[PDB]
Amino acid sequence: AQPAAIIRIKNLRLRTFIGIKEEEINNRQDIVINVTIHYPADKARTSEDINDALNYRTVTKNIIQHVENNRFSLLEKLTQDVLDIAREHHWVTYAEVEIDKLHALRYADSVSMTLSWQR
Amino acid sequence: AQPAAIIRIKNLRLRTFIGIKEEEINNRQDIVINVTIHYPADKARTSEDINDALNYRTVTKNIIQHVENNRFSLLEKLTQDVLDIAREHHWVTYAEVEIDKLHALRYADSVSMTLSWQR
Amino acid sequence: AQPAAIIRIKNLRLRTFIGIKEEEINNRQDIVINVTIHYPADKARTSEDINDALNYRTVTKNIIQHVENNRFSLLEKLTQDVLDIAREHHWVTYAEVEIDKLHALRYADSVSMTLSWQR
Amino acid sequence: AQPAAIIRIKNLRLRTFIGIKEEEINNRQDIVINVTIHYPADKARTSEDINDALNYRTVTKNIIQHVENNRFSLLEKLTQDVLDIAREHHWVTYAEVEIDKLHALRYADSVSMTLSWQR
Amino acid sequence: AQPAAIIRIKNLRLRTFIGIKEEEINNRQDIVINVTIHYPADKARTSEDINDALNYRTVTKNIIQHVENNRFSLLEKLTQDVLDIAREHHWVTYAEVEIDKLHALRYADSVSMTLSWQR
Amino acid sequence: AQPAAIIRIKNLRLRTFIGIKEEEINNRQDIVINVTIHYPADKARTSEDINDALNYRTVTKNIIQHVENNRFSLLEKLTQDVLDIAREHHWVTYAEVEIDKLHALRYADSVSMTLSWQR
Amino acid sequence: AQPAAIIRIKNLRLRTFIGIKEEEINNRQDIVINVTIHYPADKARTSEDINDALNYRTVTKNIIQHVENNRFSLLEKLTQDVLDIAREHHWVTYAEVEIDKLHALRYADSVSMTLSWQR
Amino acid sequence: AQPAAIIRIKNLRLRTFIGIKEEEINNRQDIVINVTIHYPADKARTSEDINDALNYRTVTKNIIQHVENNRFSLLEKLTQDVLDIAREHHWVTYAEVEIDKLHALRYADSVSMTLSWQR
Repeated sequence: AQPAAIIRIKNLRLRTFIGIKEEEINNRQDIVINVTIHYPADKARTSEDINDALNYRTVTKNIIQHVENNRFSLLEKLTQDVLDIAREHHWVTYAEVEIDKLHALRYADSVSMTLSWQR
Repeated sequence: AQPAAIIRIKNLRLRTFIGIKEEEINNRQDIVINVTIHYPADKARTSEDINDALNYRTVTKNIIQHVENNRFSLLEKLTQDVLDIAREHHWVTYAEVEIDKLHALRYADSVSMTLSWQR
Repeated sequence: AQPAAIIRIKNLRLRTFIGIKEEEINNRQDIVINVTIHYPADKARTSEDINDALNYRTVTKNIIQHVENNRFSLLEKLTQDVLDIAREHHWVTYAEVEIDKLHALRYADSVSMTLSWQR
Repeated sequence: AQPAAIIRIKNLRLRTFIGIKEEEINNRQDIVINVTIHYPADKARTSEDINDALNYRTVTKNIIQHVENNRFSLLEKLTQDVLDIAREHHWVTYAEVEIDKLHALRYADSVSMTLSWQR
Repeated sequence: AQPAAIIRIKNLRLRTFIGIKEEEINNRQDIVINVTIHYPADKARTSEDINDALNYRTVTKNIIQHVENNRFSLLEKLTQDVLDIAREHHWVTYAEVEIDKLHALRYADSVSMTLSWQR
Repeated sequence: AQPAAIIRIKNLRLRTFIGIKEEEINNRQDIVINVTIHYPADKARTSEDINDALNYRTVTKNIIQHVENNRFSLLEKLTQDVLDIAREHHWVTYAEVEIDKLHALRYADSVSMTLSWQR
Repeated sequence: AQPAAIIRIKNLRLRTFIGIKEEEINNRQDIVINVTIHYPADKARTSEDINDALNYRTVTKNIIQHVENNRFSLLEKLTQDVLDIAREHHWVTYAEVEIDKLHALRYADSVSMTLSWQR
Repeated sequence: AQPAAIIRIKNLRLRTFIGIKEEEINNRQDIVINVTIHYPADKARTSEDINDALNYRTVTKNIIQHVENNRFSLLEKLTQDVLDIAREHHWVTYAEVEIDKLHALRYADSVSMTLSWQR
């Protein structure tokens, strides 16, 4: 086998302040967050036996909480904060986070920033 | 040449019980399964030539039957169960299974669990 | 640089006979073809400075003509044939062909078969 | 960590002249561009401190300006032109560009050309 | 003003037996139900004060119950059974029900039946 | 009761020759057919039960056969031919037919022609 | 001419509290609002002439402010409040408001409430 | 019968300047035009004998030429202009024009203006 269980939180849609421009700081913007988390496949089947358990519900709760109650200057800062929150649990082997800033550029669907973490 | 034929079963849509919370155990939930199976490309051209053939139809029938006729505690148990069903045939070189649990997280399209197997 | 120009022929939608069952042989089924072709990046810019260039229009023409005017017993035979048609040209470094047999399994969007070739 | 911040400019939809055939040169055709850019993750969190930063807004600006105000003979020339525009900034580690020529083939959604650069 | 509150139950996705042919009676098929119910606008602003109220939840519960736990020979019968269930509440002025039998015709996304009731 | 049962044949996708221009006559084009047919609601609960049943399956079979096995000079002619075929059954009260000529105009999704019949 | 200009505000996506159940009151839900406003077509052109013009921007502003900054007991109250906000201006001849409470019924895409006003 | 042929030009996607604000006048915006035209059904079948015929290709050609080569202050003006170009031909019984101004309001897919003409 390939001992890596992958958890995907697809299209978490939130709104928050990103940017320094008058408008950007005055109105919330639409962003789409996608999180990919890797962790040992054996501990996965163990999810119910032990309570250290990685809870995607908690990861999401935290991300939502942190994003909605803050103002951000750069996409980079935001993407990092969420990455840190995703790889917080000690089972996390690898974690990746992509954030789409919807309609940030005119004539394009979005621009996204993706950051990852190893070990 | 890269001697691996890949079969994908795209968006098998089913309903079953997943969870322990009253609601979860009382109501079936929507899940979407995706199966990726790899096997020797040479034997692929021999699929009406050899009876010990890999039948994606059977694989599907089994999965459906197993999933619709049970109650599961965690996505992990369910995903593994299916992975085992996918990689049951002796030609299976590699097998992957991703299961989306639709609208499990509020404000998110879904959360999915992917597991795989080698050799 | 990474000297490999990738050409993608997206969702070539065709109808043809696939199967041995009475219905399958009596009615054309929908299939979606997706072809990925690689070839040297340098020759790409010089595709118009000679007279034997890779023509995605011809490849497509041949695939259509070959797929619509025939009957196929198995997905694998059909996929291989197309892959052959794809890598026919002497510039092709690599070629991949995925063919979706739409609504082949009930409750599933489709099932596809992928095959590739190197060197 | 995996020191690479990825920036994606998704579906930049533009119209321009591609081809030599009368119709091609008399009427603009629809294209969809997708740009993927990689650069050092550490500098990413330093996008305000270090003022000569990588600006996706500028990259897009140049691409649009360059594409909407020119005529192209081959998809390859155009794709390359954009690729160069993308990897123009000195932080660019890797860059990939895919360009879809919408409805270039009949019976197919589109045909795309993808080109990338390293180091 | 125009004293009619319109409640719409959008895409209620269910599976059941529809048909007489061996296959149709052996495998449940996918159907999508849409329900439109009109009722006095003035009474609408009172469903929190009174308990003789129109509960879209009860309507749904009954439809699901009735459709999943039964077998149907004709779309018309099924559509009528549902129409009666929807207009059962004494507040209902108008009621319309459409039922799509997904992929019932080959080469057509679906075929639907719509029936309505007045007074 | 508003005694009018409505049958909708949704998105019947076919290919056939439309036009007089060389290309139009040399290559089949994609068209999307939508048929709406009205007939008595009372007789509707009767097809298994009562006689000369309106078989949406026979109507479609006839449309497909006639469309695919011919060449048409104008959309209008084609839409009429289908309309006639659709209102051929003696129970038909009303019949409507919209035909999309996919990507007929550049820059637009499609152009359609709608024709209907009464009594 | 048919002297009625129609302004549509399509898919205004907002989140607010709707319901009385513990979960509905503790967590905001996703609703999609659609507004249809009619007014004399002649006055519409005199818009770059007069000052008391109908401003869809202001209407939206008010709808957003009112919806996000409050809690609602029933869909009916929310829809009415919005309807009133929509027909506030003296040019409005007819006003219609549909509100989708996304995934309010399990197994259904949404449930909506539409209300309208005349004169 | 119901002697009214309906021609729909679906989603004509164009870019042009709309508004008075610095940004709006400096950058073209995305608009989607939808045109609906009615004309006598009898004349429709004779749209191949005569040549003073209603040509949807000309209508579209005219629409585009006028839209792309001008600047508009108000949606109302733009929509009227298009409505006029569509009902220009003497066969036109009724004409309708809906214009979506994509992402005009923040938090909404768009805002559209519809205008129609009779006789």
